[PDB]
Parts: sequence; C-alpha cells; structure tokens
Amino acid sequence: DDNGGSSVMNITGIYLEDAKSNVPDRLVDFARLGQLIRIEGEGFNGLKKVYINGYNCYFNPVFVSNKSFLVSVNSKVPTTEADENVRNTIRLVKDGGEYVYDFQIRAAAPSITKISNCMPNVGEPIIVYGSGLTEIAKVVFPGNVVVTEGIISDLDGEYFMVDMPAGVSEEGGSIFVEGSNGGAYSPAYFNYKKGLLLNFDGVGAQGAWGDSESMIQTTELESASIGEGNVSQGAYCRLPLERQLPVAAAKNRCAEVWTAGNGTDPDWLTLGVPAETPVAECAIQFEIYVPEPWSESGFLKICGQNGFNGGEWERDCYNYVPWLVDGKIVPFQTTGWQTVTVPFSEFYKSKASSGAWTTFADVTATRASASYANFGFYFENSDITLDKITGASSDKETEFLSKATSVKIYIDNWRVVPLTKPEYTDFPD
Ligand SMILES: [Cl-]
Ligand SMILES: [Zn+2]
Repeated sequence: DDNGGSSVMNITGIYLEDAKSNVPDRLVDFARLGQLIRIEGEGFNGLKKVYINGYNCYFNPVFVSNKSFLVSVNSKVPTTEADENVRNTIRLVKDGGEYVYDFQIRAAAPSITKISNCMPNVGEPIIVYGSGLTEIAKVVFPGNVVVTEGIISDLDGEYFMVDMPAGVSEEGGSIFVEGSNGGAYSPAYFNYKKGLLLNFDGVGAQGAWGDSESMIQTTELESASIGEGNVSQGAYCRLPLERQLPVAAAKNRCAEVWTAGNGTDPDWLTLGVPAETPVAECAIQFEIYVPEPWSESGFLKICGQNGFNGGEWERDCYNYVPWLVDGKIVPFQTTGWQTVTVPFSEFYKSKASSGAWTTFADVTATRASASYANFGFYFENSDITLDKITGASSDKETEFLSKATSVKIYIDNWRVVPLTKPEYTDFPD
C-alpha cells in the first residue's frame, strides 16, 4: 500500500522519470532542470509546497501518495546563482510541518564546442567555449595532466579560462572538464602535433618555386616573437608580404605560400585520422595572428592542391573571411595567436553535387590524384556576395565590394586534426 507509512516526512530516494529511457524509473543522485522526478519516502499525504533550491515548484496533488509523489524541476530553478543557504536542497511543506533534504540540482549537461588556441606554449592562456561550463573544478589535458588551480569560469557558463600546464602529451586529444553541471569533452584536436603539415621549424617543408610577385619565398618568413597571450612559435608566414603592398582593389592569388608537395610531403593517411572518418569529423587547423583590425575586403584561400587560379568558390579549397560573421561586417582582430578550424565538410568539394567528399579517404584520394599535391594558402582581395558563402539564392543581393588593402596576417602550424568528441552521458547503455 502506497498510502501507508508514518505522518513524519522522510525522503528515502529520488528517481528520474523518463519514458525514452532503458531504466524509465531510475534511482539518481542529482536531477537536472526540466526533469520529472519521483520522490520516494513517507508522510507525503497532505503535501502543500515543494521548494527546489528555494524555488516554489508546482506539483500535481492527485499524483501524491503517502510514500511517493511526482514533481518537475522547473526551468526557472536557480543553480549556480541560487542562495548558498538553499542551494542543493529540496524542502517539503505541509500543515503539520516541514522537511529539508540535501540533493544536487544541475542545469543541462555541459558542452565544449571550441578551444581558443589548440597549440599553445606552456603557461599561456587558453579560453574554452561552450555551454554550462559553470564552476569548473578540474581540467584534464591529453596525457592525464590534471589542473584544479587557476580555472576561471563564466558566471553564465559560456566559457572558462585556464593556463597551459607542462607535460601535455604530444599525441594530443580531447580536454576533459568537471564542473557543477557535470563532465564534458572537447573535440579530440588539442595539442595534435602528429597531424602537423608545416610549422616552418622542421615539421614538414616549405615549397618555393619561380619569381612571381605573389610567391612567398623561403627567405621571406618572419620569426620575431609577436602576439599577446598566445605568442608566435619559431618562424611563421606573413601574408601578404610588405613588398606586395598595397594589394589591388580587385585581384586574386595576391600572395601564396605552400608545402613542398609532390615528393616530400607525408602520406596524410599516417596523421592519425582513419580513412573512414566523415568530413564533418576531421579538419585543417592553423593558428592565425591579425594584430590590426581586418574588414571590408581580403580573404584567405586554403588550397588542398596547387590547381587554383584564385577567386574560386568551387573545388577542394576554402575561403576564410573572418570579418563576415552572420552576413555582417565585424572587424577581425586577435590579441595573440588563435586556432582556426576548417572541417573538411566546410570545403566546397564536400558541398558538391556529384563527386562530393564524404570521408577522409575521399580527401586522400583527391591529393593522390592531384597534379601538384602542394598544400598551401592564398591571400585574395576580390568582391564578395553573401550567397557564395551560404545559400545560393537568398543572400545573392548582399555585396561586400573589395577595396585596396595593406592588412597584415600571420599563419602557422598547418595540420590535419580529428574532430571526434568522446561520448559523456549521465547514464550510458
Ligand atoms: Cl607544448
Ligand atoms: Zn612556427
């Protein structure tokens, strides 16, 4: 009998009610906002109020039995912003008395969607973005490098800050965190030195040929320490070069830098990304430094192969226009070196109608069949229409006319990375 038991309130266990779960009535040690919980115990007959973290939560009195009742954890219940004296409590009120019970209340599980710099130096600042990243207590780096000190979390849990510790594995991988809302993994692309194509300091080789005005020679790199927070590492490429300025109001292939290509470049199948990996789960990464604001005109063309004339929006290439956020001009500037992730899915060849890219094997096939396997970049200063970036009809009218430019951009650590994010669920199958 559910209507039996004493008149003195008591909670013995809290269960999560989920119709879409393998354990639809599951005994739990925490509850999240929006969840329906079943509170089991005694003396619940005549229940009048339920407060969760001091917030009055509606409950249906007809679902109340003396040993069990159902209550939804209202979306407006405060968690990290709840008063310390009521935080993580369930209080029950009836005419004959009240009962307080210590129980952990969380918001949605945390998520890491982006790391500001995926190849920092020891002691440099890192910004990790996502959601629900409130009160981060632990950050773990590839190689089981544990950090519990110097973690500053956003009050709104959109980010946290932490310095790069010593001893992080050169194999790289995901970062892992523990905060008030639980655990989360980043994509597996942090400190991924095994995917390095070119760093201009001995990993890979710069390819240079001819005497063209656009050609960046091996003798035309920079090595002075530049950037605040994330500082340059060894030599890197400046593009466009000082000698190439000012770059013409409407021109393409204005500046170019490449890998050695045909002959010495590695087999990309040896960079730790399996052939079967989908194009949305692997990418090209590089660190960028834009000291002065960049807007109105100019863009970077990542060339998967040498066969590009300049000004394309079509094959195994990608046009990085960082001053166009949501079809809106927003000046682009970095305090220091920041990682740029370009999934192979974002490449125009992966968005093609026929021989479209589906996996990394399709990327390796293309580079093996390419006339010139030089991986590289183009600085480009030609006219833009928001459709060439997004939807081929709706944004066709919006134009961003190209102008003369003398913008300074620096790139480094070109690499292939995996974007696979390990699974983290409250209760796995
Ligand atoms: Cl390091
Ligand atoms: Zn370098």
